[PDB]
Amino acid sequence: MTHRVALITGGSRGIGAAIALKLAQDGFDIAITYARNEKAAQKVVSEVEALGRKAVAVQADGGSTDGNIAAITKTHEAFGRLDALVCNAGIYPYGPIAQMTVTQIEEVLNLNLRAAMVETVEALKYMKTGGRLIYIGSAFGERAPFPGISLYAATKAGLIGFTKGVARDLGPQGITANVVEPGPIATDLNPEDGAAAAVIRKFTATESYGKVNDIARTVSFLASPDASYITGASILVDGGLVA
Amino acid sequence: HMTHRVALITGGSRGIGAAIALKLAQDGFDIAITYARNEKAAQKVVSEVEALGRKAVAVQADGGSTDGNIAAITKTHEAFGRLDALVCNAGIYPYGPIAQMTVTQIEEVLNLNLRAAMVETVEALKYMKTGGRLIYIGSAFGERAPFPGISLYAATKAGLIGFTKGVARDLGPQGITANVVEPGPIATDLNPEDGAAAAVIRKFTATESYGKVNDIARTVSFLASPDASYITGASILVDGGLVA
Amino acid sequence: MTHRVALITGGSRGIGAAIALKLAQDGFDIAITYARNEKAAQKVVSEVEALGRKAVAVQADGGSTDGNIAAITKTHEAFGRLDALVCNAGIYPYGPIAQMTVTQIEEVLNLNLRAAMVETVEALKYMKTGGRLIYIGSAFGERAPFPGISLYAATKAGLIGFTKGVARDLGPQGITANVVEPGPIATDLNPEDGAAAAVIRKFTATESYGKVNDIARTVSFLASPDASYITGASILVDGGLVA
Amino acid sequence: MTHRVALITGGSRGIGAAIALKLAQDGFDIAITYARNEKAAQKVVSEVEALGRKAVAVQADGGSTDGNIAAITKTHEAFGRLDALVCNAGIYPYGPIAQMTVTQIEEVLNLNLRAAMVETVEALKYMKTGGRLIYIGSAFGERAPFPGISLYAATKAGLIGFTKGVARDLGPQGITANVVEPGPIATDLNPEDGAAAAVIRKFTATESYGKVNDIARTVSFLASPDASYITGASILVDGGLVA
Repeated sequence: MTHRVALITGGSRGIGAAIALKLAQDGFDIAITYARNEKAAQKVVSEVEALGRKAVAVQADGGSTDGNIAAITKTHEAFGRLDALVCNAGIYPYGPIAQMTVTQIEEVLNLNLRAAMVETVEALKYMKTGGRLIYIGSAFGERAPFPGISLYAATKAGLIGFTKGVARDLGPQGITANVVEPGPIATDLNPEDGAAAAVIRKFTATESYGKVNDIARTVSFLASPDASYITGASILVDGGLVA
Repeated sequence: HMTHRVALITGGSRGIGAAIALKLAQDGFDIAITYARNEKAAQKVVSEVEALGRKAVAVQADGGSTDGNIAAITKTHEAFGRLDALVCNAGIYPYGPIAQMTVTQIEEVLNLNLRAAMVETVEALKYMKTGGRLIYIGSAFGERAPFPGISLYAATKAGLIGFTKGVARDLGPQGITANVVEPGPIATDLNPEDGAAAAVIRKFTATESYGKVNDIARTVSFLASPDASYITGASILVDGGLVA
Repeated sequence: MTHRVALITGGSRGIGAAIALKLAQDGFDIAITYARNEKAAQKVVSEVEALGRKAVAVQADGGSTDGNIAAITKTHEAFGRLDALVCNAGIYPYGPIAQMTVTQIEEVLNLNLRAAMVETVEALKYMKTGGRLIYIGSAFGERAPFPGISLYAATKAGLIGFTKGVARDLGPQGITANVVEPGPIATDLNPEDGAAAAVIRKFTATESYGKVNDIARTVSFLASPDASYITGASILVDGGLVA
Repeated sequence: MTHRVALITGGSRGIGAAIALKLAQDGFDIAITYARNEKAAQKVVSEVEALGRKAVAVQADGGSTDGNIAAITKTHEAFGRLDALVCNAGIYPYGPIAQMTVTQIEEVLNLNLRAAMVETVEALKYMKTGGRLIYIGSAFGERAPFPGISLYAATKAGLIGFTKGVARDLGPQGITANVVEPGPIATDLNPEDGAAAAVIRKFTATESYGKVNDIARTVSFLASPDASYITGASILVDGGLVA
């Protein structure tokens, strides 16, 4: 228990993986959650270990409350402490509101909002003064500039409200709660080239997609002990999309 | 049959919902209201709408189940043959520090305060046409959480802001508007304006007062008007200055 | 002094004129300010008088503090009371920030923010419980979706902040302060035709410009004695532009 | 011209001074503006020089457009380049809106909003891709929780709008514009003492004043070359006041 411990949900690839590595460099031991691809998770585990930190991968369905609880539980069993929770796992449904099914609605709520709520409750059994709760929201929580993202925008705006309320509750306990709001970020699964990306890019002021490091450095900034006076905050990292 | 616009108000058997139902009826809407259990309160609202010259019906439905959300729309369309406004008013207010919340409270608030609006909206769009109105009852606490104990409620109510923005964007060219009304503390039977707890909440308002159900009903009426066609994606705080 | 009195700045044409007529129908006696164009002001005065209300036109440069003070002073001399102030006068500079001159900066601050502030202070020498302060902001105070409007967006966001602070101050005195935020509204001066308008329109969800009645109705809704619980609020009337 | 150059207005004391030292440590040569108090300014200069950087203090009235222009001009004359502008100078009027004079209104507008606008225009004559514009706003630009701060809230909300519009204009040029929003910060100029301070603390979720380093760290985070995808953003550093 000599190092701070960070749990990153969906930490096996993309933004999550980059956060895990950045926090490991900052001196956190690392737990990540993954739904299915054990090999991608073990790769992240190895890269964290190559930096001299301990890492563990926990299999968990972020869409289930049992999986939300088990992620915290297994992290605490592995390390004996919990210092930062980064709720990064999420999905992006896309389509006109009139075509959305009950299943899509339940899925996006369960993964993008309920998970964060349930994981936060469970984390607070273990977290102490100096703790950090960081939610990965979206710029689309503040602006929905094109059709097809009503469900996503709802869940991501929900995280802003949750963050404000939690920050208010935990202020005197010395735990902070903040939301990072990515714009379009290039990853394997979300490429920056092509006509669909061009449409999204046009709503950014920089006319570009960002990169995973743009988010990881902002999580690192918030997770620092020196960020003790930042709570309730939202940080847009979006190339000016919401401007 | 079908000569008047029809409004469905969820949770319309008492408090804000009931007042919205009466105000819309006076504006010329036939009324459907949902209720979970108190049939007598629902029938009282039905009678008061009828006394104003409109048709009214009360539909029993659990807003916390998706089947109830679908049925509310289905039964309203069966009774009246059209749907012109949906007012998603039903909701619950859990209270307590976040570390004391249970899984069940979390599911219940999400199910009623957010999922219901989403599923009801999808179903309403099977029937709604140009000139339609989607009006969600959010809260001032969706924008400001000035004291501890309201994390879950704030989350769901902020969620409705984001949903409203996205839906407004989707439906703009179809001539259906989507807007959110954000009440501060409103006095009702269940939420009285007197007592030490209310004195604390009241101090966060600029007017140092609770509002009344008419404050919210009027605002719904303003948004539901056909003349409100250029208002969409909007939030209207009716909160005595709480969020200032 | 039998009727409530509303002062509307810039009330001789466009949005201002439509507000003046709508409030006259609601039962307010009317004062309007005009910078130039006495004949347009006198037409508004006649239309208000045709409805049975008293009306006066006051010449005043909204960009000078002496004009800001005189507008209130002359209104109170003509009617003996003041019940609503609608700060509608303003300008819309357009262009890249690096090309803006000191003169354009001063002019927009003077007319779009300083005027509202000075007029509000003067109005509060006469206003009592039941009073109404209504500022005409802009949707661009909340979203600046294209280049060229940095100055305008600054002043119109400034009104939002002013509104919040004033609402807070005046709460216990029974005066409300609220901002109406128009999107693009078709008027004589802002036609609706042309490639520029086509670009703006595409940012709205309705893909249309609004009309003056959309704003007048909203002012009327706020100015009512039944709007006593609405204070600090912003109302977007923008066809979904800010969505 | 081997190092990046940062100009910090009001950089002789409090938040400004802390920002100047932090950016010096990040590797910026430093220009600071001061109105009066040359000895405080010369102290900051000496501390920057002790770190191995070049520093200069420029006397300038931030409330005069000539002073706004001269700050940039003298900075460019000393160093031959400009890489970051931090608009930190400002004032905090306090009192009920009805008691505010025309002189107070002009003053707050001139120092808190016009200065930033004019300095930004002049800076863009020299700044290039990789440039940083960072405005020091306030949490009170988003929330005015008590009476007496209308004017200040207006100017600070104005900066948010200005930041959004500027970010939108400069996005494709590779210059970012962002606003930091301090809550109550204990400073040499704004001590954590008295009944007014006691009232302000109670609105924060942490029930505390912050410290200058809380702001300086955040400016440093935004001024980095790795912050390129952050633009149009506001970062609350306010102990949860706006929650």
